[PDB]
Amino acid sequence: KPILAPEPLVMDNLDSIMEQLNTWNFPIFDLVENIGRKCGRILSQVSYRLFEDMGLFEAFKIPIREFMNYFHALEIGYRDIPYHNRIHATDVLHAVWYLTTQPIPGLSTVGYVFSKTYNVTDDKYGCLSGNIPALELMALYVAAAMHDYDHPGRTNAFLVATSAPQAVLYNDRSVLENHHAAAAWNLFMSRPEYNFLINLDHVEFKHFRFLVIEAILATDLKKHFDFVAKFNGKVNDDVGIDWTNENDRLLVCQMCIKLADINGPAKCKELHLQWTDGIVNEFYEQGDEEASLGLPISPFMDRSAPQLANLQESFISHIVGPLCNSYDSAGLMPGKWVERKIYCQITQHLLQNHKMWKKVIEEEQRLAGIE
Amino acid sequence: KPILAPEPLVMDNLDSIMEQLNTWNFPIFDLVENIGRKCGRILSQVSYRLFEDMGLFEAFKIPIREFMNYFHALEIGYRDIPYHNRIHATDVLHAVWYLTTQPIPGLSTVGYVFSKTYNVTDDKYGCLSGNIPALELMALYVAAAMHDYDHPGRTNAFLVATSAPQAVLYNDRSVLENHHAAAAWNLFMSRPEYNFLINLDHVEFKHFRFLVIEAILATDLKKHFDFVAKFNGKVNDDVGIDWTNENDRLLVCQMCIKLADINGPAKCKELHLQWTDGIVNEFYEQGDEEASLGLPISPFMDRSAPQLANLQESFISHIVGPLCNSYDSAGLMPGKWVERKIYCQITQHLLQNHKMWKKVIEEEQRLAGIE
Amino acid sequence: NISVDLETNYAELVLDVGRVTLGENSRKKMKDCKLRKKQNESVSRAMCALLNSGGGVIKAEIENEDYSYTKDGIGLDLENSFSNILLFVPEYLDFMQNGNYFLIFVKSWSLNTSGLRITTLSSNLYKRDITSAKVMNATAALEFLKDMKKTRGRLLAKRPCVDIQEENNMKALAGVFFDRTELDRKEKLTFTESTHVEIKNFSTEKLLQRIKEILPQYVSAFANTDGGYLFIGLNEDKEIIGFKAEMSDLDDLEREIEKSIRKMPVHHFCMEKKKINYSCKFLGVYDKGSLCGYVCALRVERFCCAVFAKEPDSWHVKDNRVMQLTRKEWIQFMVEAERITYTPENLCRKLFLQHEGLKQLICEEMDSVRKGSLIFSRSWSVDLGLQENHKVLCDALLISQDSPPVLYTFHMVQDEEFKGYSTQTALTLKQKLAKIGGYTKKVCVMTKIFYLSPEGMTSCQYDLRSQVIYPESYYFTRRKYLLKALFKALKRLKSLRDQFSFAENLYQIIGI
Amino acid sequence: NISVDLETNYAELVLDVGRVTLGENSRKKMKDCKLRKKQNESVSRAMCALLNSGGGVIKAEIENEDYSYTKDGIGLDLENSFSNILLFVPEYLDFMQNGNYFLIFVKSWSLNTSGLRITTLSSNLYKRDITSAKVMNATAALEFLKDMKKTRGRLLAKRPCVDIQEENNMKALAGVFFDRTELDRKEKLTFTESTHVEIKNFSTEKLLQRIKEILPQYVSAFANTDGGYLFIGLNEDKEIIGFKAEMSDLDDLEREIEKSIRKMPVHHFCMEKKKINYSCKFLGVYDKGSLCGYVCALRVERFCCAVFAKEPDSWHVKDNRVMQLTRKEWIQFMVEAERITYTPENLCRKLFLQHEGLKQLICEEMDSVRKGSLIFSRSWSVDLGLQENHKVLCDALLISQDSPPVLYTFHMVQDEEFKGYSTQTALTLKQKLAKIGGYTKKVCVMTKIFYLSPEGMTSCQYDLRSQVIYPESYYFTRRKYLLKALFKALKRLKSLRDQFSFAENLYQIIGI
Ligand SMILES: [C][C]N([C][C])C1=[C][C]=C(C2=N[N]C(=O)[C][C]2[C])[C]=C1N([O])=O
Ligand SMILES: [C][C]N([C][C])C1=[C][C]=C(C2=N[N]C(=O)[C][C]2[C])[C]=C1N([O])=O
Ligand SMILES: [Mg+2]
Ligand SMILES: [Mg+2]
Ligand SMILES: [Mn+2]
Ligand SMILES: [Mn+2]
Ligand SMILES: [Zn+2]
Ligand SMILES: [Zn+2]
Repeated sequence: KPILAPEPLVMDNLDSIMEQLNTWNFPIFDLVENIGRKCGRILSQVSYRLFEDMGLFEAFKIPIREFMNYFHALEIGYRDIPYHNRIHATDVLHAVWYLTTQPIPGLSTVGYVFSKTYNVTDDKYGCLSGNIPALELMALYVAAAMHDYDHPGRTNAFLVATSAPQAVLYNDRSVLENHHAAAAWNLFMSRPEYNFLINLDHVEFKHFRFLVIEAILATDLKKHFDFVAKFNGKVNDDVGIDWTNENDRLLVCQMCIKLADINGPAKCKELHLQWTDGIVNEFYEQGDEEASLGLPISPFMDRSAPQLANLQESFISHIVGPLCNSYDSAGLMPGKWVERKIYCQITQHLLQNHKMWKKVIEEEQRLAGIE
Repeated sequence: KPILAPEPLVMDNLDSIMEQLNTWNFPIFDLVENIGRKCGRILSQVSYRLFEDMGLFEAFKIPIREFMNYFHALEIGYRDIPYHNRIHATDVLHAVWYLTTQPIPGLSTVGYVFSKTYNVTDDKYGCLSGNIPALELMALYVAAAMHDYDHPGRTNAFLVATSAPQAVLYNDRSVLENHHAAAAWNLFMSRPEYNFLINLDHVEFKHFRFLVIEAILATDLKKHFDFVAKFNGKVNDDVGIDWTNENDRLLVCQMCIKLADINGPAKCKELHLQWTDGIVNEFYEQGDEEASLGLPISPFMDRSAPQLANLQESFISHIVGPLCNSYDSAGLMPGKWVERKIYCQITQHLLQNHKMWKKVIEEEQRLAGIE
Repeated sequence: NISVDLETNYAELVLDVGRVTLGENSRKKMKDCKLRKKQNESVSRAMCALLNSGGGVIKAEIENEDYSYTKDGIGLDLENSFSNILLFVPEYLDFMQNGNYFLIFVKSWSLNTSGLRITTLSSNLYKRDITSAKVMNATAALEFLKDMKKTRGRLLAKRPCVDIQEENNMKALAGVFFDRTELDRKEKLTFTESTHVEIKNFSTEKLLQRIKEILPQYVSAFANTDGGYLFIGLNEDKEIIGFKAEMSDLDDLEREIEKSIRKMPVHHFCMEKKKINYSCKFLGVYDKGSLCGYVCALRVERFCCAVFAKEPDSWHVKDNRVMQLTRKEWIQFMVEAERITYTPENLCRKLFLQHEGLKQLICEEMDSVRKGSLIFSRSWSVDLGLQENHKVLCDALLISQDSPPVLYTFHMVQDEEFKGYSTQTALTLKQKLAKIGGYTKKVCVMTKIFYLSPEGMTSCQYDLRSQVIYPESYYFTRRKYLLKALFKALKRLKSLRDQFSFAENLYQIIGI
Repeated sequence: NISVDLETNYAELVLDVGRVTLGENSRKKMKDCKLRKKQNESVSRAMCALLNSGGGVIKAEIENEDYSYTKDGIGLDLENSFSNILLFVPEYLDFMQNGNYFLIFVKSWSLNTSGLRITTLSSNLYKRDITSAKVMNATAALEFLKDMKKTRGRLLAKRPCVDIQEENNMKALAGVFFDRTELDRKEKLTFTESTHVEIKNFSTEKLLQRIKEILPQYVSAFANTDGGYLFIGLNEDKEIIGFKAEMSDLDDLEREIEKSIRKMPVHHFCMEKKKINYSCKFLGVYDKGSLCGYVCALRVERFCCAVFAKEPDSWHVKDNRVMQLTRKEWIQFMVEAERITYTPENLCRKLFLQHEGLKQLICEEMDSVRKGSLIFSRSWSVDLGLQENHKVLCDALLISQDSPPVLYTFHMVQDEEFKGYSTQTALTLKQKLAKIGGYTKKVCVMTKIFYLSPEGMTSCQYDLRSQVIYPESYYFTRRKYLLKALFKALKRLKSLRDQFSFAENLYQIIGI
């Protein structure tokens, strides 16, 4: 039973909203409402728009039919859980596209692929698409589309503690990420109609698969500090980032996908609050399952005593904060020149959200102390 | 359909040959002939003898019935392939027991478990059993019993190149070792009758599982040089090996299981030749499968043009040689004082086998040059 | 003659070096050069001990009267010694004339790019700089020792027939000269000094005295570089002169040489321990058919490992005593590589609920602090590895950017004084921060002692800051680096349980 | 006045430093001290260049007649310079008197525990050792530069009212003295020299000459340590004397000071480039109501980054020219971290099948070798990064334990000479082994050139070993370490394809 894509591959009614694909605060939920929750074609349409903008369809002679069929199957694979659904995959794909394509102040540029929304005439800006080969960029985009495939709505710790079959299968080593990559590649290789990489040679296909698997496995938060330390050590080196080195480019792509996977706190207030609501709903479901199983309820997963503000503040200060700081210090953070200083929307939004959470925590503590 | 062990748990007819379990050149094939190839109870009987010698049955209150049932199921799991069969598992278990228990000259000793064949009165010798806790030793023995479980007779490279389902499942990352560990633990957790660790608490069971998985995954030869480099760096440090550190003990256990997995060249001439014949038969079967599939025949796997001597010489000089040298330099190699110098049977056997292979290679080259 | 001052109010090791003359003019005009050298040696030893023991203060009684630090200074020899010990004097040393005493505040030695773990006045390892024997500096000694440790210690080649001259020619000529049974007076040598040849002339009366003094350093240099020959009895122009002596004098000199060589410390990095292989010979000098004197020829073979002229001159403070580091310890150091936050929450809540006045006192104390972190413990002395004091209710450490760290001790005993306990705890905390913690800046720890009355009355019995004075550099500290050093020290002391409020919940969810 | 000798037969960089007087007595009796200092400077520059350029030979014409190296030696000043450059002279330097020339064989500088990547005669960075301005040694300069690079460059605290004296008192007194409009002759200062105060007395005639010379080093020291005040016109006893000058003389002196300060090299590790902030003032001295002279007061503010008195004195050899390292290159080096085997099998088989006499010649040459490795290439010059020579059939490198590495060049052209190509290839190979390869021992490369006749006749046209002579240390090499260094150099040169016979089959099976 092959899950073939709907006959209209391109939806014209979305052509307006896709025009806002060039801004960081993309109204993705409005796109979900426009497309419809039943069909769930958001990821396929967004991926098609991004591939057209890059031109990877003509660069690699990618067949449209196979690409659309496989991405529709990938959309179907995502479960209807509050956070790790196809909406999150679309958001991560849009974020990696934004990070790779949008101008970066002071980034020197060296086949290669450039977005149609980038101005090559200007010499004061650069983009990661001008330093990363097209094959690696396509691998990064595909991995971002596959980063959380078939997510069960549970964390790695819950699966390990409960001795879930997935945990036993992968020997309690990056259970979620390994499962996502394995399921995505099994789906890709299961049907001939999903093979949109038929025009790649044997060596290129192997390299693409390796890059996609590495990028997917980089999304694990258990190894987050390892990646952060490695990236900081590479950047602080006098040599710096070498774009002619395969390992350095792989590390840069892994950092980009890691930053895009937790980009929620770095958005505007409305998107950040909606993503926080989704993730805390998923946490509450996991905590209810833990209570049913008799295990002690994990922190922040108790619906009776929510700690949403504390969770968000800790996540921003410990996970998102250092990662964004390292990415900006490396010089890969998109921004604009102000007249010379650099203005970044992502960093400003992260600071504003962190201040909001600190204010909420202080207000809650004051209210508790009064009572 | 639980695979329950035969009603007689202990075989008396073997009690004589088990007396030779205290020597490195254990006639394992004679034991296979005595027991019988149909029943395949060699691994269970050898494991029972070793556990009785250590006393882990009384130390951890291990039930005999569950232990025997699970080890018989483990024996059944091993396939009848020329090399990676239950005979290899028994050999590796005997080798890890020999390395951990037999006296080591100059090794200082610090619950703990000592073998019944060790003289504690003498102060000039030590054993790894006196510095490694009983739980870690049991984990090492179980991992050695599980190191190559359900081996398909094919290398990691063959599985990756042919896009085997096991390779896709584990994302081309230690396919064989991950499969072995996952299958062994799934078999252990599948039936209540195989749970011989019921007397361990929750934390101890988790630590035991972690140690077993780490030891099993250490057996991969793709990461052999990584482990060798890490061990050399730890040993050459002025601090040296710290037996009070969990990480150092885990590394020592991993090195022991790695050395025991390739102990074949370190044995006497007859055992080494038999193991070489088995491994080259497995290589020839793999090469025949590669030729059938149309892939180019891998080196040393061409039955038409054998290179057995070259393969053995390369394996000894590149894999077994440096590993044995590092293990001996660390000071963990068993031996005896000669009157003060240290005599090691393992190193002498390895040198003799390497010289034999060099002589064979020189003779073959001379014969080829004459023609 | 260096003693640890136990009567000082400072929360650090104070070493008293006795009366020291200060001032450039005063020190350059000292009649007794021996006394000046002794004072310099005492100050240098105290500075080295403080550098190796976590920093402290050197207190010296100003011997000369009417001495003003601003008008007179310190002294050229003392400054030269400080420069020899420390690459950057202002980074480690502060000077203060307090009344009749002179205080040298010494920061702890910190590991840097040079790789040195300790400071040494003189490694007493000599090498051959073509013609001279020089004592290896800290970097040279470090390189030599590490190279020997790494390698477990340390025929002819056909060449074209070309008339060339090398050091091997001088070595061969010296060897031939060594084997001569007798010598003729007023004959010129065919060789000169080189890496393997040293030639010295000594008087008969001073020969015995100088053998015990200068022979060890030349023997160490030869055994360390390539071996060689030492010839005593030859003047500047390489003419054979010798020294007049009797057979009994020759025997006594040979015995003295043997004792001096066997007294030299030797450290072996190899499996086979060996002695210093030397050969001493006396060659008669004949002038007009009569014996004039004797020439002493000493052949020192190349040594496998380090040879010391004396024990290495490195010092530290242990058990309140200034002790010179033993050779084994010195070798091991050289060759072997290495708002307001209230934490922990549970302990703070328990202390505030059990004692109501404690919370009010803490609020009153912290109202004057712009930003900082306050860490409570049942006994900060235990966390530093010292003995527990059960009379102390709790201890509090305050780390702020505008002020040096302050340790708050609280007690319920009205008639007992806890000055010594708090001072020792602060001293140990400073030492742990400097050495184990890794803090690389000048740091001082103040103490405040409070009595908690059962009715809730709080009184400040002892305030260290108002009774001691430091250079301004000690009053400004880096809060983030202080917290990092404290975290590292607590982790290495196996006393880090809940001092830092890490997000355990978040890491537990993630699995880290 | 140092030139690369292109007429030498050695396969290494030979630097000719001209006529040099040698011998201890000869050099100590040189009437012209300027000539002796110039010769010492030339030898030191050549040695530094060879150390930084992969090693080589310093060839010096022996100026003095009847000079014997064995009888006379080298010279105290030269040995002191060598000791200053190198911690262990015997490890790097070999001396040989060949006829009328003196050869100093210099090994390449190797990275060691000190962390130095290059050798410097003088970093020209000065610091303040309490009262003196001293040029930072290599280790001190390394630490200073790394500390500044790591940090992108570099109010009052309440204290108890205790009458104390510190360096801040001297600095404040000097600052007050700086702002005085006029001074009185023969009055005593209330302060003395310190980390922030320097006082010098200069004559009127020599003032202009010494401003261009000694002012840069004191300005560098002040800008590097903490800033300070320099006072010119005060005698030893701190009495105000001054120097007599006119207004035009004052203007000229101020212009000279400004030019000297602006000439000083400055390197910035920060984002905001800054100039040296200095203030020069002239204070009149009045005696009995009349103007005696002027006192020059120079206030140098603390600088954010490194200040050089002169360009760093580091040299190397580039494009066959001895060039001083630029400030940027020196800073980058300081602060930025770093039987017989016939391989490859395919190329050896092809060469032996195409040319039958080549195999016989190789067998004849290798019959005298106990054990070693022979590596063949189409052109070893290409693998080292040089231009290809199409006339050369192939090159062979022989690495053996009993002999130095030998490069075998084979050619089919009877009437052409390949001495220069082979010599350049051997020189480049030695340099790559020493620097890129990481070989830390003395190494020399010999060359042998053979003509392969079409009929199979082989003749040895050129044999380097029989025409040049080295110290014995160069004739014994470590085969395993040579192979490791060659492997590392080939890997870093992107020319490692099949030189080493690794078990690719075994690694391919394993998957490595
Ligand atoms: C499954 C990963 N993870 C649970 C451990 C997680 C997912 C999403 C968010 C999250 N929080 N806030 C948002 O704004 C949306 C996303 C980024 C946080 C976590 N986390 O580590 O707790
Ligand atoms: C499956 C591991 N491996 C194949 C890559 C392998 C197994 C066994 C032996 C082997 N060879 N010789 C013997 O004596 C028996 C065993 C140790 C060698 C290899 N190998 O790496 O080629
Ligand atoms: Mg994920
Ligand atoms: Mg295996
Ligand atoms: Mn994700
Ligand atoms: Mn195995
Ligand atoms: Zn020794
Ligand atoms: Zn600057």
